[PDB]
Amino acid sequence: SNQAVKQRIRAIKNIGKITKAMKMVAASKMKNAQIAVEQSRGLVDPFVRLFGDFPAVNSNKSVVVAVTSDKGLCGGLNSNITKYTRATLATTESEGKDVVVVSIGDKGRSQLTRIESQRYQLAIADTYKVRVTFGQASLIVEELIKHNPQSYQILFNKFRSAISFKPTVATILSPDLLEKQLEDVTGNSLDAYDIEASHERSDVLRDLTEFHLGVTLYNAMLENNCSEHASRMSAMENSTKSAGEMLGKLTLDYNRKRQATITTELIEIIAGASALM
Amino acid sequence: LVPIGRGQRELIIGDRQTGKTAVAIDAIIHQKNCNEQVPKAQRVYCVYVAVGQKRSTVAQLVKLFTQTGAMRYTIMVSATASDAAPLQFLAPYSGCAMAEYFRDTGKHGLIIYDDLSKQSVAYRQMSLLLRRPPGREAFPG
Amino acid sequence: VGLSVSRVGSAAQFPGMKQVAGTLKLELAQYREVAAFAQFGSDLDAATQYVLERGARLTEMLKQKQFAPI
Amino acid sequence: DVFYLHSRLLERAAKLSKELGGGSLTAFPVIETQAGDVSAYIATNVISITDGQIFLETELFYKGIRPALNVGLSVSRVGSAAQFPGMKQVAGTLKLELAQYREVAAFAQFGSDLDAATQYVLERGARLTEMLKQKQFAPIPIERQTVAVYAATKGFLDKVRVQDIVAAEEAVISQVNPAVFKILKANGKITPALDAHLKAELRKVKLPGA
Amino acid sequence: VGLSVSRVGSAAQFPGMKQVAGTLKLELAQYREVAAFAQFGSDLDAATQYVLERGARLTEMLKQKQFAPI
Amino acid sequence: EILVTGIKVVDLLAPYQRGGKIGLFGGAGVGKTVLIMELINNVAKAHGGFSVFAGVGERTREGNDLYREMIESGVIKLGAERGNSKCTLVYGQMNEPPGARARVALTGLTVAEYFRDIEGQDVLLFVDNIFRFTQANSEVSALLGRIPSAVGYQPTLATDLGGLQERITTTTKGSITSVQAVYVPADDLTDPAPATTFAHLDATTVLSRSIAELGIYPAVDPLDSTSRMLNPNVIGAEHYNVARGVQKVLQDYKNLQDIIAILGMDELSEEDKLTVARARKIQRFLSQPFQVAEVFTGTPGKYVDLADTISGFQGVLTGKYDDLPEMAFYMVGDIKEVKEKADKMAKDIASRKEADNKKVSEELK
Amino acid sequence: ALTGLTVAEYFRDIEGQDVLLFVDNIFRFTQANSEVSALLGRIPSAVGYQPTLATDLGGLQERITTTTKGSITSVQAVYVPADDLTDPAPATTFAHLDATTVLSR
Amino acid sequence: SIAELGIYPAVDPLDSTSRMLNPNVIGAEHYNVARGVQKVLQDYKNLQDIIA
Amino acid sequence: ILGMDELSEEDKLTVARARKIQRFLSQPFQVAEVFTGTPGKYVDLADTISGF
Amino acid sequence: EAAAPAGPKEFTEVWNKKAPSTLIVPEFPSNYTAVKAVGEGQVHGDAFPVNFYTPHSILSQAQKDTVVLPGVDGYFGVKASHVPTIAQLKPGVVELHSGAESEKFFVSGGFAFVHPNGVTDICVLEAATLDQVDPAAVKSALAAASAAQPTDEFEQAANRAAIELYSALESAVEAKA
Ligand SMILES: Nc1ncnc2c1ncn2[C@@H]1O[C@H](COP(=O)(O)OP(=O)(O)OP(=O)(O)O)[C@@H](O)[C@H]1O
Ligand SMILES: Nc1ncnc2c1ncn2[C@@H]1O[C@H](COP(=O)(O)OP(=O)(O)O)[C@@H](O)[C@H]1O
Ligand SMILES: [Mg+2]
Ligand SMILES: [Mg+2]
Repeated sequence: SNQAVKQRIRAIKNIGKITKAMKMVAASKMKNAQIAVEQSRGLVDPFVRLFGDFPAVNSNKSVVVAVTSDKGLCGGLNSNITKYTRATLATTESEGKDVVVVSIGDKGRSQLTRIESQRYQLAIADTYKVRVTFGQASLIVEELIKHNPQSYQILFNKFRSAISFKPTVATILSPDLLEKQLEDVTGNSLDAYDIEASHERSDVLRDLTEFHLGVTLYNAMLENNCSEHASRMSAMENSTKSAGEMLGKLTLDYNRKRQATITTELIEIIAGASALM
Repeated sequence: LVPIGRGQRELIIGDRQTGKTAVAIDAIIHQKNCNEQVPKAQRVYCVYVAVGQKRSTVAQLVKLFTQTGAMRYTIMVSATASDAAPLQFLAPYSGCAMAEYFRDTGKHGLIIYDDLSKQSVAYRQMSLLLRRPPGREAFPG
Repeated sequence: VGLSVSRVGSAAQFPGMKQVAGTLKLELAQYREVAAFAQFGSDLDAATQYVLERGARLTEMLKQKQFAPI
Repeated sequence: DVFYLHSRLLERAAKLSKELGGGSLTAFPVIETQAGDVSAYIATNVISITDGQIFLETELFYKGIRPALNVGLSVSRVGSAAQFPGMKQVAGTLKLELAQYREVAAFAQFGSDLDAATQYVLERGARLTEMLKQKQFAPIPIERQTVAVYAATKGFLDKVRVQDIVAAEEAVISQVNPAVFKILKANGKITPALDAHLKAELRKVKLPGA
Repeated sequence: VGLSVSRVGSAAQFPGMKQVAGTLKLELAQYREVAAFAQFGSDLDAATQYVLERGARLTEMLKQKQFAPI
Repeated sequence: EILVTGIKVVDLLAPYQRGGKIGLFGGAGVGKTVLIMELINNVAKAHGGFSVFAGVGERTREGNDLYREMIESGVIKLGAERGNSKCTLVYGQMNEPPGARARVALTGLTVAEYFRDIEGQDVLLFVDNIFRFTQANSEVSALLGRIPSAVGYQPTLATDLGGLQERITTTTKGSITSVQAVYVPADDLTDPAPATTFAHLDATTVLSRSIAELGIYPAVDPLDSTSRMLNPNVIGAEHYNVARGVQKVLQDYKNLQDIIAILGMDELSEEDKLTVARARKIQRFLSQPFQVAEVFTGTPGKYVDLADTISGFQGVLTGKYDDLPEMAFYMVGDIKEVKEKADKMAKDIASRKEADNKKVSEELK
Repeated sequence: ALTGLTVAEYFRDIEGQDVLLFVDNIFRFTQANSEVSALLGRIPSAVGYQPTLATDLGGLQERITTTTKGSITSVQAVYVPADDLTDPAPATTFAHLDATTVLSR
Repeated sequence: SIAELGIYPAVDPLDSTSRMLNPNVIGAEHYNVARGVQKVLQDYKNLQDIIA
Repeated sequence: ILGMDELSEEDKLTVARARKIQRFLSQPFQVAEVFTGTPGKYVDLADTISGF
Repeated sequence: EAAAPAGPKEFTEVWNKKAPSTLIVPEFPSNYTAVKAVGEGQVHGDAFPVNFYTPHSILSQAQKDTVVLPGVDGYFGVKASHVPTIAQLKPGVVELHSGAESEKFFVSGGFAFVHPNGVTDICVLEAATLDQVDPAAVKSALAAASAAQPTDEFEQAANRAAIELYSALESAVEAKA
């Protein structure tokens, strides 16, 4: 009776303490993993300054990667990315082509194997378990060039600010398959560069697009990790204010039941004493 | 899950419109279904005590029992809501005295005191109007 | 099922049901054991997801209609 | 009989028939609640006696919104038939715009995110809210209320920032020529001859800020 | 510690304890407000982990066996 | 036998028996007079027999309103054509002393009992607030010299209410279809006066304060309203299965109500976010505009037939309307009118950018 | 508290001054009157306070006013039982308070 | 609560008390394993809320 | 949880005003100069309104 | 021939027609890139912008006047307007110059672009300056590298990379000027 609402008040009060702790844990994790995000932002732009940005290519085999998070209190992030993943995956599929869908983070595997299970070949988790490093992104990219696709769409949340996390799609073209061909206009746009490497340009572009896939995959999971912490910092803020509004309502209900209990027990005592007096 | 025994008192407790009467009715109907099968002394004779219920519900229940043939073994004691509070108070004892005939004479009885939460309210009415001092929720001691 | 008790327990039910009902009573305790851990979706090691359907099939087995005893 | 105490008192506030002089008696009982609890005994007694309610919220009152009328919970369905026409014309879209403004409550960018297509209803419901604020001991005639809310809800104060709608609506009342108030009170409705001169008067006033 | 009061207070304690316990109750209060973070794996900014280990050794400081006053 | 009222939540989830006692439980301002006026509007017109209205301790404003709205409806005719009137008003309203309010339900019952027993008719007995009978006996029993029972009521609550309510029956020679309003005293369904009268009803329609705070009218709680007609052997399995499915979805959304509060919808399973969206749909689809509520809302009334509700609630359950928005279901009659409101919501988000209406050359017109 | 009001009412009504009156714990005034009316055999009202709670408080709080000759101002220490502002003793006392000075730790 | 986990006898290990639970009475070796069981059970009772 | 460095200049100007506002609410009392030495201040209302 | 012009402007229409209209269009890394290759500028004389990059750090983003890079065909200096090149780098010392003063980072590999607008981009995985390397470890590491030669030629590819990097590092630490 009047004991259940008391322990329920205690439960909501400790949940509010827990979420206020988790909010500033995510605040500390966002504040330290922000400098790494801004440092990794430099290397992605010489390739898009060199190779450009060609999302709307016509490919025949394509690997689409959804960079999600691992822990599940992100508050509307991984659902946003699995929305954008099929929103751009249906946009670039009108040619009767092959698609391999890959997820980084097992909350992507909990959300993508029910929406595209026909095309889902790979699930990569435990990536943020200590930190993300370039050799880790390199191994993941080597698993992506295990298949031999013509393009790579990478879906992640760019850490724009501590409140805004723009979901982006980054595109990497296979060297011999589309990279020389999506630069062809009045000859070629890559012929202005004088190759100073060992072997021919079909291997320089191979090394460069493997490097470019690894670099944008490193920056993808790093930006997505910072936005995952920064959105968990806001979701736990909403959780504290919700478990504070709930505590403030349930305390008023407890005070009403408290006053009602004292009144009805006293009316029982007076009614039992007036029958004898 | 909660198997009854033959001399066991099992409480059917719940909130309103959750199916307490329904569990009791399936007990009585199943005893009709098994009485036509066992040799003459494993037969269970039911008594339904309907305290405080409205007279329409008792009419529906008698209609159901007589259309399923379960009224051959069932007594129904019916102290409805318009009856005086001593009749609702006393109808579980009347029904238990009717069903104790089968217990005392080697047969097997089964009794349902449907709305025993209403016999206590009728007893509280009698005891408060006989000016006995009230207690918890003004119930008697 | 957790709140409904009975004092006699065994020795006052069907023996054939007594063979097949203890493994239902304890398995529904396992099924209720995981219902407060089904709001997240982690689905630990095909155990907390296997009994999450096995007990859910048992509770559907225990449903029945009205005025129709078995 | 604490119900009968208030029921036999409030039933004497009647509108008599035409055989009995046609007189009337309006009642405003006042009920103080404890922590906004309207499930109290006496509060639920008098709610089930009186025709409408005027709920006043402590949250709005300590947010500067005075009169702090909870516009969702407050009703008056008997005097809704007896409304000033013209005010009835604009009050429909007034409380519909505030009704879809109450769907933007505590999640503009407080709750989860922002879609930012309903910024029009957000920055419109704010101006309708600060239109309805009013200071103490200064009651407004009804013809100057319906002109002020016509200027609010037709979009004639849509360009003004939220901080000076209190000055904008008193500038509307003081600057629009006082013939239209006499037309609106005597006709008792916004006639088709009157919305034209009203909209011609409402574009030629200097609303502050911006 | 947070709910135990003495309205006489520091006017009637040991003056050698009064200059040491004034630190003690302050950092015990600091430990009480940072009490959820003790159960966490992600360490915070070490102005809270410092008061966490300090308040833990201070609560273990004030333990006492029965019938052996000091 | 079923009595179709044309109200969606009443027809689907707790259907009314044609000769049974019907209770509308409410908490001071949730809408059990508007619901009983809509039941008079929908039921007492299509009924061929006589009606009685017992106004027991309600507003005299509403008594004059019902009298005038029955005179202009032709249900009450004044003067020489009085024999063609179909309704008898008996009024013991809340200005009367407690001895009058405690016995005026017996007057209304006696007028209905004459038409049941003697005339052999089918009667409708609307009692506005049968609670005030109990409350008036509670007022006079404090002075009769009795020891009070629980919350402050008389020790003879249940026998008083039972001796009144056992007279409102369908007998072998006539039927009284009685719709009673019950007031719950401080939004308390555990108060002894609602809890005593739950037992004398075939269909309870429990109205909720929080549902009305959502804006959903009539504010019928779908998981607190019951009926003895919700049974497959009386309404058929196609109605019973969709009613039990709607109740299952609404309960399975009620079980998520605090997780959605303290965590948000962002973390729920995608087999449960489907459940939450479907239940937010089928609890807007129980909303309905009334013909008696159109004077203070302006939206016209919607009578919905029973088969329309059963087909319209199969469709939201199976998933045939998962693409329509939630607010397309709010305050519409049928599942057809969801479709004409869903696309009208998509004209009006596109009609923002069509024209720039200016009015020229009318100053000389 | 009525003795203190009388000594202040001399300085108001006779001396013609602006008097302060410090009622230390108006709640203990309420609690003492609750005990008095319980000893006289009266039936308690809501949660257990006297039936005359509003009028026993108003007998004190209405003699603290400004008249034509002087005034009595009153700084009353308020205790709130069970951290409950809707408890009828602080709910009744707050109806008479014209200000509030909250001292924080 | 212990009996709803199927653990019988449903003795609350914390809420049970004895006068014999004293290191001078039953011995300090018994006393310390008793207090250690109660310590780990109270720590788990405090951790269940953050586990869920 | 973040720091005063990431604040706006107007979200540091309110901090710089509010700290000296809550310092300017302090006052040495005449009844404490018996044992705290600092003499007590009686502030008029006209000085208070202008000084804030 | 470019009759199929993919791009950020030409993904938007196929997205706005195929994808749902609730969503804003997803961003692209081109939207966060302020300086490009083909559109000229960025030299204004003897300066040219050098962006020396690692995955973990941004080592320089200022403007310089010459940078000498260890290409696979040997070292080569990049003046203010070099020819556009994509030069794969071997292990060696990248040397920046802004004038009289220079900073010398030893790199492990990578590439180095200079673009038709004169901006150059050095893209390496790990660049440690010569102060951070101790010479007693590179000698023993080359001794342990140029000794064990397994027949699995994946490991001899790794060994060739080892002896190349360590030898160029050892010649990079007696090459103080
Ligand atoms: N096993 C069942 N399956 C489906 N419906 C059922 C079942 N048992 C009961 N019901 C339905 O539930 C409703 C309530 O049943 P019942 O009258 O037995 O409950 P009760 O608790 O006795 O109610 P009351 O307190 O009003 O007497 C009935 O309308 C019945 O049709
Ligand atoms: N179906 C409805 N549609 C719109 N508004 C309603 C509806 N039912 C109730 N309300 C609102 O709730 C109020 C309750 O009125 P009423 O039925 O007289 O309450 P009570 O339940 O106390 O008799 C009405 O004034 C009306 O404004
Ligand atoms: Mg029953
Ligand atoms: Mg009413």
